[PDB]
Amino acid sequence: EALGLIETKGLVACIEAADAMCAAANVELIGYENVGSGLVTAMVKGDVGAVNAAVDSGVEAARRIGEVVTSRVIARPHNDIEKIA
Amino acid sequence: REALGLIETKGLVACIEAADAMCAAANVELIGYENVGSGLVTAMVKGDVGAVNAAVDSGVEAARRIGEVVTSRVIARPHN
Amino acid sequence: REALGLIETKGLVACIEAADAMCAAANVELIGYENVGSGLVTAMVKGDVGAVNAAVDSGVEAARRIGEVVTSRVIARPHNDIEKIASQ
Amino acid sequence: HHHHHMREALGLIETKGLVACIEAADAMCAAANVELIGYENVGSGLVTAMVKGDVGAVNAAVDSGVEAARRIGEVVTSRVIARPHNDIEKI
Amino acid sequence: HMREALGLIETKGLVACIEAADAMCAAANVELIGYENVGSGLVTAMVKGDVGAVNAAVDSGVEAARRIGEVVTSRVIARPHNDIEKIA
Amino acid sequence: HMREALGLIETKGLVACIEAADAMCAAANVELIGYENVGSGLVTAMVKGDVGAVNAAVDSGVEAARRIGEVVTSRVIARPHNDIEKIAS
Repeated sequence: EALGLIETKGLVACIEAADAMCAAANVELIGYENVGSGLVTAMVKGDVGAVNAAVDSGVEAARRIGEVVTSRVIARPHNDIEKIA
Repeated sequence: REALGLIETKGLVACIEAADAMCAAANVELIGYENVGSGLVTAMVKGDVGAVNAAVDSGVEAARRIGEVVTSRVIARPHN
Repeated sequence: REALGLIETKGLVACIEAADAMCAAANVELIGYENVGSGLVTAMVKGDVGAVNAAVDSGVEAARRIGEVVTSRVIARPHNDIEKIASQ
Repeated sequence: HHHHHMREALGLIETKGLVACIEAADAMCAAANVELIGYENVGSGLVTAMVKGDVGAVNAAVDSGVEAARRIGEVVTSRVIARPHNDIEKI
Repeated sequence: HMREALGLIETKGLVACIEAADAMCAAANVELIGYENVGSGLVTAMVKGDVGAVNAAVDSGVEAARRIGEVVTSRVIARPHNDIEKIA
Repeated sequence: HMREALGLIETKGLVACIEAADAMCAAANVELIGYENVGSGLVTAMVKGDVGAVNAAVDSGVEAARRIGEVVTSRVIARPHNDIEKIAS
């Protein structure tokens, strides 16, 4: 199960990124994470082919609304790398 | 789920103004606010896509007079 | 229904001064404070529109001597729950 | 909608960073018979020390607290409110 | 003091930190303790294991995170003192 | 007044604060109270002990943290007043 991540400057661009990821491919929204400085990350789960398509589409949609700081697809993520606590 | 209206501002007072103007302009329901730090605050609204579009346009106009609107968006069919 | 008074400052001390001056200037009730990060603090008051306008004008005047007032606003007819800064 | 005055003065010191605020609070407590209410943080590194007590003691505490914090950090603002209204300290 | 080494990578942004933690885990036998966020976008990934494995994991994690975002600082503490990793 | 000195090192970033706390513990017989984070990357490491041990620990901790990151401020309070270290509540 690949992990898809999109980090934006501001929440509204992140909500748009998460919505566009869910509409583009069969991915599951894990949730959002905020680390301060306006940085918010949307995290998705699914097959590597679906995650790559979802992230590519999510970045394109978020760039029209706000600023995308970074994006990433981790094909084989290690245990608990998505659990930030 | 019905349409989702979002207005993000730099400062809380501009966000409260945006939420008040969104409610006064159309038949929308205020879901609440979301704050992500660094002064960023988002007002969220629910309703028919036509009402949400009118509410966000009027909320952005009112918040721009008071403070800085960072971004705004209407998502017609949110996946939630 | 009653009016909502808001004063946002950069720094807490200027906001506490604004809230104290609002309470001394008019028969308004201090709802509380809200902080959104980046030093942005908002003092919120409720009361009759005339009292709220006088309280905010005085709160802004007093806070400007101590620190920086970013923005101020009086909403005469605020909609329900617009002062509750939470997800719900 | 009727705020009353509280029986004791309130002193405030806002510094850029926590260590300068802890120094300010310690110097306020050592300079006069004041009670530390606590600390409040509003972001951007702005930390506030709040004390209560007689106006004379509060003034002496805030003046001394500002002097001590300025040696190890930056004091952004300070203020003494002699007859503070009830709930202005509840943040 | 303690037997297992501590590996730390601090980045500006969460995605670069997740990449650093993933690369650390893939490069050597290091267990991911977790993440720590102190505001201003600063996120830290923490690992533990043998000093040789931790040095290889941090070097690889920094290299991978630099391609994605900004690495603010990195460190391997060979003999960390007790409770140094517990942020209260 | 507390029966022991308070040592404080505030850094910009957690990693330089962890380094400062580790160097403080290695330099003298001090006890790490814990960390306090106030946002904007500001992290403070707090230590307890005799004033001589605390002064040595803070000087060493500042030197080690300056190699890794940015030290915003440092302080040793020889006779700290009650509850000045309690940031929460």
